[PDB]
Amino acid sequence: LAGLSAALLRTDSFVGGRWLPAAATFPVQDPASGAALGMVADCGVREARAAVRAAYEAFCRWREVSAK
Amino acid sequence: LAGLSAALLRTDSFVGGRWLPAAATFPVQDPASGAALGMVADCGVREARAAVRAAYEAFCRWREVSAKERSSLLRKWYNLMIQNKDDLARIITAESGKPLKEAHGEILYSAFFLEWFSEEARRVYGDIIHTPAKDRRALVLKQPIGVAAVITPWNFPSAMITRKVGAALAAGCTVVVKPAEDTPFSALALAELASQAGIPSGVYNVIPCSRKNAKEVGEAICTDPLVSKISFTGSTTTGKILLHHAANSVKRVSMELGGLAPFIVFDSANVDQAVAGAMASKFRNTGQTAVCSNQFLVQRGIHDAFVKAFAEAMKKNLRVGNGFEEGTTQGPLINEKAVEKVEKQVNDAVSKGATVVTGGKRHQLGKNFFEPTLLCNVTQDMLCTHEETFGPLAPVIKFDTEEEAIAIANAADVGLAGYFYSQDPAQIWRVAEQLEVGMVGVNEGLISSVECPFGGVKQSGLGREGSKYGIDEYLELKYVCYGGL
Amino acid sequence: LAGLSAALLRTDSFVGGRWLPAAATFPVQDPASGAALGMVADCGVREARAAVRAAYEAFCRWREVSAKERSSLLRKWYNLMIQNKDDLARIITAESGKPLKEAHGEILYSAFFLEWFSEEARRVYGDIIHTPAKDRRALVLKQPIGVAAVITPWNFPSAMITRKVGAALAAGCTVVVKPAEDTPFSALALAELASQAGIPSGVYNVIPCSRKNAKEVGEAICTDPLVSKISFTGSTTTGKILLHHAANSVKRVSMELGGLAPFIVFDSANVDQAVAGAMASKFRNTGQTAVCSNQFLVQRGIHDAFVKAFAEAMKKNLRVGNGFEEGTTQGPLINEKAVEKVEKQVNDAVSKGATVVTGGKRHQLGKNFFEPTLLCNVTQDMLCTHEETFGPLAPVIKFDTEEEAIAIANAADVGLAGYFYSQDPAQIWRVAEQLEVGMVGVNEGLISSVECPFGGVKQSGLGREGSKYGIDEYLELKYVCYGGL
Amino acid sequence: NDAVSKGATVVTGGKRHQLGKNFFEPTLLCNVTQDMLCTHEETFGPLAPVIKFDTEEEAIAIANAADVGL
Repeated sequence: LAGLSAALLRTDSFVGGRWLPAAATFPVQDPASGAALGMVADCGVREARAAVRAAYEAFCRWREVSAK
Repeated sequence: LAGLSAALLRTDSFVGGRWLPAAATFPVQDPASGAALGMVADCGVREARAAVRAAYEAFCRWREVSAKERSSLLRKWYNLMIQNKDDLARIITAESGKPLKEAHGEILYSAFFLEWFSEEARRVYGDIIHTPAKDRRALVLKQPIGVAAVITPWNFPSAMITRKVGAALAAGCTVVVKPAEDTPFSALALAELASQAGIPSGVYNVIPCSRKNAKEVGEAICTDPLVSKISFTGSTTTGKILLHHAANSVKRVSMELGGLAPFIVFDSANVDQAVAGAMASKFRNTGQTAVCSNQFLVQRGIHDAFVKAFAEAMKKNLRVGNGFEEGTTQGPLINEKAVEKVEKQVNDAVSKGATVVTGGKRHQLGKNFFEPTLLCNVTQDMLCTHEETFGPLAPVIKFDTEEEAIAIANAADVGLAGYFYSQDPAQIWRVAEQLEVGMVGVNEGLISSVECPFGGVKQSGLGREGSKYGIDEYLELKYVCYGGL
Repeated sequence: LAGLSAALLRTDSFVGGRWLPAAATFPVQDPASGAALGMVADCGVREARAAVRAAYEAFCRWREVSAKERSSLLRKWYNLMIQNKDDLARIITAESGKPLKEAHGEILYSAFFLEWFSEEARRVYGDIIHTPAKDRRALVLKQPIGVAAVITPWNFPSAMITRKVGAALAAGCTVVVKPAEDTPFSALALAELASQAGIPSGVYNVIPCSRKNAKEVGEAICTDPLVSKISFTGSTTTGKILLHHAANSVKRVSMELGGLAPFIVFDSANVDQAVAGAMASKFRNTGQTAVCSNQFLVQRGIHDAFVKAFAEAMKKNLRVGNGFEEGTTQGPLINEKAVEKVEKQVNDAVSKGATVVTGGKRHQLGKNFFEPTLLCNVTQDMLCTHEETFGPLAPVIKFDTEEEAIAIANAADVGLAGYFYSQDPAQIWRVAEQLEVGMVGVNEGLISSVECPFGGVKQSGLGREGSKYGIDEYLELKYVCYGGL
Repeated sequence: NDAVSKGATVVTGGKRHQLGKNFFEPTLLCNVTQDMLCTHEETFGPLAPVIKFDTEEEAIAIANAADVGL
């Protein structure tokens, strides 16, 4: 169940290199035991448009990075 | 980022002297780095009606407290602000994005309003009037209105609250503050300090809420029959909606609405001074303020010399970047919608005649940063629908005569702040008096002051804040005809 | 009836210095005898927009006239009113129906407002404020708002106009008056005198109109972008409609809305004096005024002695009849709808517990006359929907304690005038300060005075008229930061 | 209020309590009448309306009034 590297188990969205929580959250449960696994950010259109802009700006620089 | 007195950074609403969380919350992020700052309570109509009742009950007791006592508490609150100025400033930079130095400037200004009204509390004077009749004496008392709904913008997350609440409490009223969702923290930091100062429970209430609940809560507190006064600073569109809400119960209202501020430079002006003045009046808070000179009317003679010296000052002093980092002079724009409006204005102007003199695209840091822009050859007709578009943008419109400049400046049915530079004694009076604006700066680009009356004329607002007139917005006159003599 | 200076009795609207008839007209009749008084112009939206433009253009010149000059004209106008007081009084009695003696009292009061503001014109002072910065000086100027839409009721067809227009002109503003359709004449008589005085064309405009056009014209002038201020006195229902019209363009507003006035008689009161005070405060203008004490809260101890002495005073001094005839003390009710509301109130109260002490039916002269009524054993709940029912009716509600009387009086979310009689020095202050009203009479039933501030709190109004605060409703503050020093 | 303004006589505490918030003063009104309980069949609070009666048959008739019975 636990014992995991706390950094691997995450509940916030990951946008622009940062962990951003959302106004809402949704529960996640172990489909076998029904146990609560955690409260994950429930992104909305706003968080999505912002994640897109973040990706678009990263693209203009990432496309320039050498393939190697 | 952190290191703050945990008590200053708050996430719950502050009602009835207690920190109450809400059923929902909304995220707050650093406009520069995009970092998560915290999850703030998202109050709804229920929490608002409850905050109002809390304020109304506190009012029936607070109105009874001696003015010397209310004055004392207003001062302790001021001292607490000064004691925590560094942390209070960091919170402003964190949520508004403005550079630390500017945030420190706001925290002082904000603290000065509490100090100032503290002094006004003991000076509410009634009058004794003489009337013909010998069988009576006329007395005029001044009493507090009651509960006031205070709605503030994000530009000055602290000073905008403090200048209204200071007056309200000094007058003997209580308040329910609904802070901007982009910057709720500064409003709650104040709340913490208000409980440390000993402000009685229910006298100062804060109900943060996001866009969703903004509509509902706004109408809830501007409609509630226990609320007798409304103080709002923001857009004209919201202002008119609140004015309708108020209309239904004849509530006293005072508000400041975002307008266009003309900055006229006449031939007889000291160039460097005009430029220095233009620099401060346009880039303070990255051009994001209602009193930020949007259009520059410059006279033919001195035009060129000015436009050149202005641009040279922009390159030399404006350093775009993160507000917490040393040397930053321009912070980010509050959000994406904002950047889009600046772009809109710049393009609309260039494609219509304007000539970009320096930086007219997004800044190379991306996100919400925009390059300080200066376009010349701009024309009047290029400002339509951008009367509420704030950003580090400076359109220069050339003019020939004074009559022309005044005519152009008084154009809009707007009228908040206005600036002009000149060395002609006579001209200074003519313009200062003819400029249909609420505030006029003469050979100065920064006119802030807690002892002077801030506000606007025509559609820019109602009433005034600060100065010796500020407390008036919260009092009611009672004529007492003492007869039977 | 006639014999008046033909120039004083007018039927056309007065716009731009000229008498202009309208496409339509409406009849005006003597509320007592039903006689035809004249056919008055019925202005429509077109005539109103034109009257506004006329006022706006006059404003751009009038604002420039020296205060000593505007003051002089305001005084000549006053002298003209006094010179014609007898005829001006007859016109009031002719259209309002109030007794001549009362009409003479109004004409003086009305003339006194012009006299008073005449004196205020030269006393609009700006300030010089001290600020930390040594490179600047703070000046605060006061300037007129612009064009003001003035809407008046029929109760005081002259004084209600004069107290608003006096202030407006003294401040340097121009006005467009829309008088009540029941009493338009007094407003035009003033106009004639304003042209005799030499008031510049367009400074004072009158646009009479009937019920039909009332809605349209009302919204036309409270909406017009050339109008910057609205002054209204009347019903709460209309007031809220105008408040919405104003909301759309953020217009400055001041208004007085018909409320219930409590008249508390305490045990320590001088009976005769209380009665004398109750007589004047309830039957002046046959109980048809917003400041007319509707409910009488009388304390157990002195109750009976009071109710009896009151009734005995009503029989001895109230003589119903035609206002022009010697000895008349009670005139007619403005119209049928009015009589029906009084009947409504009387019946609703008797059939619910009340006990009619004297005259509770229509008067034997018929038409719009009603018998002076005095019901005792009345209870709070019997005043619902009659908060705007004016007539020679006096419901007496008994009470035990002071806390009770104050609680009952402050009941409504209303608050215009309030009266009470007592001989206890301490009690006089407690009540006078706790009575949530705009004006309080202490051991006096008549508190009119042009040098004192008239108005109300909560839903009874906004702003004040008369006194040294009256002119403030028409000025705008301008903070001038004189820097570069 | 509905009761006092309709005949009832407040014998003790009939306003909100001086602590404010949700506290109410224990109230006892006498001279109350049957018709003053309409729509308040589900109004709970420290309130006690006293209705006088003459005979037993009367009391039972009044009590069994409502189509209620807990």
